[PDB]
Amino acid sequence: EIQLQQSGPELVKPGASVKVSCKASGYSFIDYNIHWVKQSHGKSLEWIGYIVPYSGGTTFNQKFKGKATLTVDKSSSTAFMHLNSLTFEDSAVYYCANDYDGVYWGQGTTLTVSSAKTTPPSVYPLAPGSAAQTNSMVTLGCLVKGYFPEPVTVTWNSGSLSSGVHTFPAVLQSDLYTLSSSVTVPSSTWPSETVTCNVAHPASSTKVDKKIVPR
Amino acid sequence: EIQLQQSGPELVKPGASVKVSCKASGYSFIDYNIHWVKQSHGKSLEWIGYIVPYSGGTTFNQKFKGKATLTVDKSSSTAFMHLNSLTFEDSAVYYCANDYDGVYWGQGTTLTVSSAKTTPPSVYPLAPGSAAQTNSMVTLGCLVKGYFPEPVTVTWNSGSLSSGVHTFPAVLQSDLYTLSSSVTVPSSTWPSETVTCNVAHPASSTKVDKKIVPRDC
Amino acid sequence: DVLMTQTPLSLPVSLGDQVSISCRSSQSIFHSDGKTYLEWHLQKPGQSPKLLIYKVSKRFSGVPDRFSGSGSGTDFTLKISRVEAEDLGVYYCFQGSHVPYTFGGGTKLEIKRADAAPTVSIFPPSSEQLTSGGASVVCFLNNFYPKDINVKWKIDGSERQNGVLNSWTDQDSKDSTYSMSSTLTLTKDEYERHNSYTCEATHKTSTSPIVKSFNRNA
Amino acid sequence: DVLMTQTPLSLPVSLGDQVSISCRSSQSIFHSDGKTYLEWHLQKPGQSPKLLIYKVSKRFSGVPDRFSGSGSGTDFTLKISRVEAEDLGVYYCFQGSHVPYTFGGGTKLEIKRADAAPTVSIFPPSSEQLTSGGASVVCFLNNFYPKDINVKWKIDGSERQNGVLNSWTDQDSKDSTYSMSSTLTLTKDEYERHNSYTCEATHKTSTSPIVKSFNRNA
Ligand SMILES: Nc1ccc(CNC2=[NH+]CCCC2)cc1
Ligand SMILES: Nc1ccc(CNC2=[NH+]CCCC2)cc1
Repeated sequence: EIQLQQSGPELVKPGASVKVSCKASGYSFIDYNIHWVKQSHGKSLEWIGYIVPYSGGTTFNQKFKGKATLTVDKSSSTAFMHLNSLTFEDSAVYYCANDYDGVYWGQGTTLTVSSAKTTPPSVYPLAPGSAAQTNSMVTLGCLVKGYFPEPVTVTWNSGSLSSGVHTFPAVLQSDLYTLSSSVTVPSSTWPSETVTCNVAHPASSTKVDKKIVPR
Repeated sequence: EIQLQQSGPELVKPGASVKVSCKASGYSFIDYNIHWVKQSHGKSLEWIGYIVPYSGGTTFNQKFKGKATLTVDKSSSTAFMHLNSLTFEDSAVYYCANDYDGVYWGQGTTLTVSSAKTTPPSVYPLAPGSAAQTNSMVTLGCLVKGYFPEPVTVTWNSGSLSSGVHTFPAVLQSDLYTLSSSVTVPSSTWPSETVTCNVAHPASSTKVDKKIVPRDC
Repeated sequence: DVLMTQTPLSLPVSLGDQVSISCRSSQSIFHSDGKTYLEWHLQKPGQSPKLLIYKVSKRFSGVPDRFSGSGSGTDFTLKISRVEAEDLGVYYCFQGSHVPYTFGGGTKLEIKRADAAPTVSIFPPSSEQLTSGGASVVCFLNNFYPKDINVKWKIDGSERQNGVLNSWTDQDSKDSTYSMSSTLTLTKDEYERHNSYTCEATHKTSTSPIVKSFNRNA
Repeated sequence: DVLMTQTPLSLPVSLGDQVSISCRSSQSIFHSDGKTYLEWHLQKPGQSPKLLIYKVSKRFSGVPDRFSGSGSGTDFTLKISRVEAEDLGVYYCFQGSHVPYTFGGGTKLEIKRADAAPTVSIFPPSSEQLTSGGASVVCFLNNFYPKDINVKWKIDGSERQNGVLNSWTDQDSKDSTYSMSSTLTLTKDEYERHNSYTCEATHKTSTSPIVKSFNRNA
């Protein structure tokens, strides 16, 4: 089978440089072109350019001339993309792709450019306040604020509560991330039984539990 | 803070119409409903209906269809209730209220419907039949009959006699008001010392003094 | 129309007592939202009502914890665990689940005090009123407790109900008693046709009726 | 540069129905070798794109026959004979005829279903957060359809647009609805300077605004 395996996620400071790898297997690497693509905000796709492995010749999108440098290591069947003088606008997901019998895509590499330091999240339980309806269902929440970098894993009752859960994508605010999660349960369950939001943040070796307590 | 301020008291003639206002402040007016309530004789509460500010849609108590018209002025965050083709039965206290995180009430607007003209009261002294049992404590009174409109002020000995006084709420009889006031004093003070009820009726600029003298009559 | 019934009509309490008021609907008050829109309001004399509890058991913003509400289907209860001076007034329940929305008749909380016998005084018409062609006979029943009292007027031994107007004071702020005035209005001629006028009251404080009377020709 | 324009931007579809997506180029994408380099890719959330069709009508290895491509010059069309659950995602057209190679803006396919009003919940700041000098007010607007919705924050009746952070989830796989979270972040001081907090939503499912509020004291 044909596979294009890219290097893992990168976190780099502004002004530095980074190298993204694209290892090819399953076909004659040296004979087909390798293209690079940028996807910003999980929407817009932009073609950066391509390299002809045998000659080292490259063709670029003028917009990326200077920003990206393309090379290849013939011996190991790997293509590389160097991004230089990094700015915040360079944060995105980058993909390599080839032009073999159609097009095969790499799995992508997430690049995050920031000056922020690893910061554990503050976890706040969200219980209904002054009147939130004495009826049928009750919605509880958990606010995970001010962490860096992504990702965080949020579970309810250590994963026991899966139905009725909505965990929202994190948003960037003041250079740090913030996300929320809601869980809806029968009001015969809470506050009679304990409901806890569990938050894990691997980067800071953080594991926090916060019971949702009334009032 | 959240407030609903209503317009002032009204005295109107039967057959006319009146507009009661209810100004809201402290929250986004367009987001909550405005209800209207009637309270007759300071006892029974009746729901009239409500209006949805945004759409102008209304839901009424069938009993008040035609009688009340509800509107709203979005720009000034004010709700209005128009009472039409007034009759004596429309005399009451009207309240506006909203459904914001529970219920907030306006202070109320008193409406009085009458075709009566300003009439000063006739003041009559009430003395016990010659003498009521004789000695200890004696009760005297003052009858203030046939006046309009409210109110009247009744004092005893220019306010000197304040203890032992009972002034009863006015009652409507023949479209005019009638009220009574009693004062209790030691039997050793009356009839030896004078006791006078002072009655004032602002509306007619009437001021009368009536000294209470023995013998029923 | 869903009728709301409140019991009792009046409840004498002592400051510090724990009371429970009842409110019942002639039909179930469950609304489509799956909820029960039942409210409890408190109204003090000369003031607009104030919300205490809504949605059967939710306390309104700023309402002290001494107020508690419960119930279901057609039976609801408002509980005050420790009556304070600010709690005296008329309590009204309200249903907002079925149009037209309706209120209960009200439950009045009053101060309980020792029994007090009424001081009854009767007054024949003044000479001044007779000159105008009118004749009002007045009876004052002052400073009594409890409030329950029955007053009858008798002219020449016969009970007279027409032409009688009564007015009551609210519970006194100083001694917690009640007072009442009963007025019998007649014309000069009609007053001149009879001789015996009686104001008779029945109250808890006396085993027999309390009577005050006078004869015209005296 | 050759601009690629896709229409529609989003397309509510029903499983089993036939759908067609359009892609137009600002100029001809015919290449001097006699071939037209137009491709269609499909990208599911969290995954890399996958090629469906290349050279206008050639199906990539493994792609089901329900996918067909046609067109020439500047107008191209992708057709799915009988849409299946696994076909949902964002479709992108791409031209590889003229440098720089360009992509269209994408067309998102979602499941069509009946309208659903959002279930709104509002939450005052947690006690723990306040002790750090921060106050986040959170509003959840859950399980609604369609996705178009406008959320406004009103403090003491005044609209507040600064400090608001919104986040949306993708279409739910179970009920095909959307959910949104709106957070209003203030300083502890700012929060204490106001009493009324309202999360207001405008949605197709209700004539009047859908709201949830709370007061800072209760
Ligand atoms: N379903 C519903 C009905 C009425 C209300 C407001 N309650 C009121 N309390 C008493 C009169 C003023 C309005 C809210 C929701
Ligand atoms: N003339 C030509 C241009 C591009 C390609 C490859 N197509 C790609 N699809 C999208 C981005 C990755 C490269 C093949 C031939």
